[PDB]
Amino acid sequence: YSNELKELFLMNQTYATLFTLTNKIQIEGDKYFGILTSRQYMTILSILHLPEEETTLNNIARKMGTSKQNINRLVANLEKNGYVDVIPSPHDKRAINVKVTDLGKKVMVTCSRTGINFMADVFHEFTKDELETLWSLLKKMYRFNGEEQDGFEEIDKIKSEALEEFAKRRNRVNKND
Amino acid sequence: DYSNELKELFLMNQTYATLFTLTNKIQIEGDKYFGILTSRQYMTILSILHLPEEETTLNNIARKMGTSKQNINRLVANLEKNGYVDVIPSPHDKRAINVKVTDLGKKVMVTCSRTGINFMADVFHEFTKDELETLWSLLKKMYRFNGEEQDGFEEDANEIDKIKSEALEEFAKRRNRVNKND
Ligand code: NA
Repeated sequence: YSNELKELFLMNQTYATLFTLTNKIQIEGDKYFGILTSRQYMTILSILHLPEEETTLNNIARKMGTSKQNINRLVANLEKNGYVDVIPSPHDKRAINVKVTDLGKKVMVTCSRTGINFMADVFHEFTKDELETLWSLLKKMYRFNGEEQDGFEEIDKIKSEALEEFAKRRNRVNKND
Repeated sequence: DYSNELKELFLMNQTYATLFTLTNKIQIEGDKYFGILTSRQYMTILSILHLPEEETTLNNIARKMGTSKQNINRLVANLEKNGYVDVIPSPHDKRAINVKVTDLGKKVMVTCSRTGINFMADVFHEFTKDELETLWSLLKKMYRFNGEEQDGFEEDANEIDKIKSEALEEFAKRRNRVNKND
């Protein structure tokens, strides 16, 4: 059974590493963002990526890979902080729609800029090839049970100083003293 | 002009997005498999069992889990209320604690570990050993982006009785998808 033991060990270690990595990346992302948590940020972004009419708890839950119950708690938190407004859905009386407010959008402009520095730092050791490989393997793991990911104008909004700072942080161009 | 930078940023955004939503799904799915613990509870108890008894401080457990002291304090308080751990003073520092897994905590972990093996088979059934080595390696690389490397569970490597042999047989059959038969 040595082949089986070695496969199991490798699976255990890959799982444990996924879990502790996401813990670390969550904590680190919260420090970068500063004014939102990573979970708040990703929930607002998920809402911005849906059509207003389709911003239901179920659709938001599917986009985030999580349960309706978790999105319900997150959305109530966003509403009490004044980041979203929650109205009844016009298609279904049991469902909701979520609109991002002016405050929400303001905080997202600030967090997106910081987000660009965070991506630069997190992936500075990766080639483009290795990122594509990582992304591909994470998508394969997603569909282990038969159900596939629902992933994520926008280009024109990124200003040239952000991309300049991104290039410098990613490439470690600076000759350190 | 910044087309290359935009491309790289987009790809990093998608990888991060996919990582986040994947671990959300794996957590919910792991909760369903284990049944009598959540995944977080399970991994916290396992982190405690990989540390020496005297070095089961909040800080050391946090470091093993890749999270904060405050998050471990809440997890450990939830485990204590459930009867899975006892919390006692650290003998080496008056401020610090130690955490001991109770007999009820050990029994629940034996049940969850067995289920754990079937979960691993299912989650990774499409992966070759080589893909797993590649994924693991790339996850370790991302971990150390800030200069701090992972403090992992790799000391698991360094007696197969009948019960273990049956668990390993079920593992191989699940992994190789001998059902979808009819
Ligand atoms: Na974004």
